[PDB]
Amino acid sequence: PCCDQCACTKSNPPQCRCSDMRLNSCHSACKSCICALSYPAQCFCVDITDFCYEPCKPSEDDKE
Amino acid sequence: CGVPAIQPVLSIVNGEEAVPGSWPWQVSLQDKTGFHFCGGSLINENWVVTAAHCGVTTSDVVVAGEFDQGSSSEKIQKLKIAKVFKNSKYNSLTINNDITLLKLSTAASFSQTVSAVCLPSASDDFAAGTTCVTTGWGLTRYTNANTPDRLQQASLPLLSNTNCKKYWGTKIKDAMICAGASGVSSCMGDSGGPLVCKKNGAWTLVGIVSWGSSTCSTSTPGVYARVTALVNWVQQTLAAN
Repeated sequence: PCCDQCACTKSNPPQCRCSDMRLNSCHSACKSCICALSYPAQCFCVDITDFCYEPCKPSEDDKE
Repeated sequence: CGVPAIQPVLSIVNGEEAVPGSWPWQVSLQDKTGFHFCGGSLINENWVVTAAHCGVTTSDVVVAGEFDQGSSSEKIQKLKIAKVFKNSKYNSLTINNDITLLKLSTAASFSQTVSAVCLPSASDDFAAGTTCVTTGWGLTRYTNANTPDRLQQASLPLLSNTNCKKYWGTKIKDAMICAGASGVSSCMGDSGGPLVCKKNGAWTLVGIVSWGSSTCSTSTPGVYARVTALVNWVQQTLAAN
């Protein structure tokens, strides 16, 4: 499970939702998932876990 | 507007088929391949209102007068889209102000199966608990791989935003109205279509199917773009165009 793109509200622990949109459904880890009911659905996790998850897109900053 | 030539009979998940043609403002938004991805509502001969997140372009087609998308006997109007007016204040991360207007390149011919839903005034009040109706060709069951050929309908109650926030909290904005959680749910492919309540004999567009349960749970409400909060922009868009 990952998140490229969180955003956080004025607390600390900062309440960070993941903003990532996935078509059709959310990844298995998400515990509350909403969708804009087009077809294919446009789906978001509204969970509050983190602190932001793992980025999805690999790192790219070690070779040089 | 709002008075179907074929009267709807009321006894989408756990809905029922519509009386054919009984919702003559319901349109289907279909891509180049003829694939239904979203619904919409005719507000007059030249304009369709729908959801901003549906992503409609002029490559898409407005199909009017359909009931059975698997039947070839209905006189359906396949209408090109001249221009797309996606509300600039649609926030895609919040799904707020979720509305888009479609200006038809050529006018729909109104008939007993094709006509307009009424728009409300920015100040009409649709009380929490009114029984309204939503319609569409979205999934009849969350795991289904295809959408029903025949237009479905469902009766459902409106919710105050405050009660709706008990389900969804700060995701609920003022440009949203909630309905359902009462044994029915709108579902994939319903986005863009109508939520209508029957004002003084006429059905009036109160919501636009917007978002909800990733599983179309019948125990949590659907969310609709609140037409009341966006109809001035709608009327001014038409006035200027």
